[PDB]
Amino acid sequence: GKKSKATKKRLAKLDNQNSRVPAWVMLKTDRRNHKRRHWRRNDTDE
Amino acid sequence: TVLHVQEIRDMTPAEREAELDDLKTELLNARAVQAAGGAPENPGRIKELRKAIARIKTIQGEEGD
Amino acid sequence: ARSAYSYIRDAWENPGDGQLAELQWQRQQEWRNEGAVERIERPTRLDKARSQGYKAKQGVIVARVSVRKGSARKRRHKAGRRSKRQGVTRITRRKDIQRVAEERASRTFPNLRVLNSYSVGQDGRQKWHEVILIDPNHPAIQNDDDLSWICADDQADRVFRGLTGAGRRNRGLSGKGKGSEKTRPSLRSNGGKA
Amino acid sequence: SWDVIKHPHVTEKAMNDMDFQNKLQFAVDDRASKGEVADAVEEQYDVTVEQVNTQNTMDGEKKAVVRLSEDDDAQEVASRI
Amino acid sequence: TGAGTPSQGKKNTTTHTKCRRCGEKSYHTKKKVCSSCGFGKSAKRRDYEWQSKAGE
RNA sequence: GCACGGAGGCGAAGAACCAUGGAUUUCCGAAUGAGAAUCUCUAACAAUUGCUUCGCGCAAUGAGGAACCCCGAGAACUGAAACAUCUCAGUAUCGGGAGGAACAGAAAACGCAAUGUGAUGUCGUUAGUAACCGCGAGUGAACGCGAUACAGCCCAAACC
RNA sequence: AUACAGGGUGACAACCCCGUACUCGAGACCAGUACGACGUGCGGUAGUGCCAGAGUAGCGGGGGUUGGAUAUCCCUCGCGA
RNA sequence: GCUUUACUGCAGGCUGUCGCUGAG
Ligand SMILES: [Cl-]
Ligand SMILES: [Cl-]
Ligand SMILES: [K+]
Ligand SMILES: [Mg+2]
Ligand SMILES: [Mg+2]
Ligand SMILES: [Mg+2]
Ligand SMILES: [Mg+2]
Ligand SMILES: [Mg+2]
Ligand SMILES: [Mg+2]
Ligand SMILES: [Mg+2]
Ligand SMILES: [Mg+2]
Ligand SMILES: [Mg+2]
Ligand SMILES: [Mg+2]
Ligand code: NA
Ligand code: NA
Ligand code: NA
Ligand code: NA
Ligand code: NA
Ligand code: NA
Ligand code: NA
Ligand code: NA
Ligand code: NA
Ligand code: NA
Ligand code: NA
Ligand code: NA
Ligand code: NA
Ligand SMILES: [Sr+2]
Ligand SMILES: [Sr+2]
Ligand SMILES: [Sr+2]
Ligand SMILES: [Sr+2]
Ligand SMILES: [Sr+2]
Ligand SMILES: [Sr+2]
Ligand SMILES: [Sr+2]
Ligand SMILES: [Sr+2]
Ligand SMILES: [Sr+2]
Ligand SMILES: [Sr+2]
Repeated sequence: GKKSKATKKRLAKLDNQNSRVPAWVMLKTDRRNHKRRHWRRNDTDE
Repeated sequence: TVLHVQEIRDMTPAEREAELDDLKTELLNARAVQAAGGAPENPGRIKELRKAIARIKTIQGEEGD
Repeated sequence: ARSAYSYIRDAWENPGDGQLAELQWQRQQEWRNEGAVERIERPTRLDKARSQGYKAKQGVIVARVSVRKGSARKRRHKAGRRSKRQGVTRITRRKDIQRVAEERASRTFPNLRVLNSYSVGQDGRQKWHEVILIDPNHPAIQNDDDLSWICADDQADRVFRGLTGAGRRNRGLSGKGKGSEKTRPSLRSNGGKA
Repeated sequence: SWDVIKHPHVTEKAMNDMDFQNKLQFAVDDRASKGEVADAVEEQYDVTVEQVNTQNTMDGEKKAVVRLSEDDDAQEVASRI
Repeated sequence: TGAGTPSQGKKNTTTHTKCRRCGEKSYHTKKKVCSSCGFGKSAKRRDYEWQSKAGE
């Protein structure tokens, strides 16, 4: 396909969100990115 | 911190602007050092610079420049 | 003595007789060539307009509107219906043509509010009414003792809520006693049976 | 009011462009044009910009590759920040 | 050719996309109409009383 | 900040925090210069109106809101032990529109017929009464009375 | 104790802490209302057929609706003081 | 769901009449 500038911005955001909960958040909260996505298993919008 | 609201108001319009550029630059260089993963940081300032700039910008509008 | 107005009035009691007859015959030819809503400089029935609230002032507008004559333009049922709800030809709508005309006029002039309206005839295929609309935002009107009431917020889009003289009559609110058990204070509050 | 230069983009590939081709790389505002990037850079480090190439990255930002004139030395500029 | 699995392979057309007005992936890029908020069809927001139980 | 980390910083130049007021407030969005899946292209109240200095100069409209409210459009399942009038029901749902509440409202009324009442909502009652109805199943008021709250006015015309 | 409502605090707490009774303060709503004041000027007699809202009141054809039955309300076509 | 000279209706078509609609 061909992505527009906006599409690309949205895709990029999705990539960023798709990361781990920083280790320090674990300690601070004394003990999961519920939105972890996989390119294959999942399907983004648009 | 180091820069207070009183001080800011005591500057002339030309000084606040000169101070504004001086601040923006320090910030830019901080972000540059942060980009290079440099550790000579002092996270507090990077935070303080942003506020100072908002303060000068807030004063500039209050005084009419 | 009789006012000049009484003469316009008396002429319109028999629009099919005298000079008025010839005028209408002439006019309608031009009206049939005009659009659905034509703003006009002066009322055709001055006595009636002044009687209904019209004034020769800034903020007062008059518009003639034509509507197709006849019953409802209803679409026949595509799904199951008991004989009773299959009719299509003799069913008429619940709003009279004068009311349909007031609403079209008010849609054309979104910023104006309908004050009243009256009939100016019809031919075999359409009816014409003139509608008086007021500019609630013009100071000449905000300062008028006889019309400033129409500037209040709750008078906004008054015609679409039946607050017109034609609206109130069509809603069966004329009588104050017998026969108005289901019309007052509103058709809706009475379960829609009036 | 949004500024043009966000920060120096420093990576192995950036260093090469700096040592071998007198080019500096920056993360810039995606609304900035090549010309606005050249001007902004010249007025922040006092140098002459010869060419600017751009790319809207998969990080949602715009990356610019600024080549300086032979009179300026990328390495020295980058080294003063 | 079956209507099931074999016919699912021909599906590579894009129709519904992220909507500019409401944010849902319901903007039909062919009709240029959002099936969720009505964008492209009406200035008012798409809404219906049947989207909830009658007495609620 | 949630959030019980690490590092660092701010606070007696009285921070945090709270109240009130102000500043900033990207893009799409009624979305309004033209276009577009949130971006782009070359000065913009687009569109419909009113006034008009006839120039977008001054203004209005548009869209939102849990339900409530007003004006329009208006089913069927169902009940009648079938079913067509009737019923479900002016209900569900649809179109339009206002407000903080709406609507109604100062009698061409009532008609306990009177030597009587005296704008209008609403509440209790009148009453499942009168009235309707394959006179089947079912549908179903009003005047009055007791309360709540009370408030009456402005035009058109005559004469100027 | 005019405070024995409720909560917190390492277990059953009026007296450990927040509160609670009493008293006091502010904002919002009531309401730009009520009162008050400014102006305006109510009313009565005699005469005068000067004025007082038309497709209306009303009637008929066809529909819908209503408890409205001859006696509901409305739409529509025609006639019409 | 389908059929028809089943029951009852509804569109639609034909036809008369009134309005549009006037003068000799
Ligand atoms: Cl209106
Ligand atoms: Cl009585
Ligand atoms: K039925
Ligand atoms: Mg990665
Ligand atoms: Mg007067
Ligand atoms: Mg490129
Ligand atoms: Mg736009
Ligand atoms: Mg049955
Ligand atoms: Mg009510
Ligand atoms: Mg039976
Ligand atoms: Mg009923
Ligand atoms: Mg009665
Ligand atoms: Mg019925
Ligand atoms: Na995928
Ligand atoms: Na209007
Ligand atoms: Na960044
Ligand atoms: Na804000
Ligand atoms: Na505007
Ligand atoms: Na203009
Ligand atoms: Na049954
Ligand atoms: Na059956
Ligand atoms: Na029946
Ligand atoms: Na009594
Ligand atoms: Na009825
Ligand atoms: Na009739
Ligand atoms: Na079947
Ligand atoms: Sr797959
Ligand atoms: Sr409106
Ligand atoms: Sr990356
Ligand atoms: Sr085949
Ligand atoms: Sr196959
Ligand atoms: Sr395909
Ligand atoms: Sr459209
Ligand atoms: Sr809706
Ligand atoms: Sr009273
Ligand atoms: Sr009168």
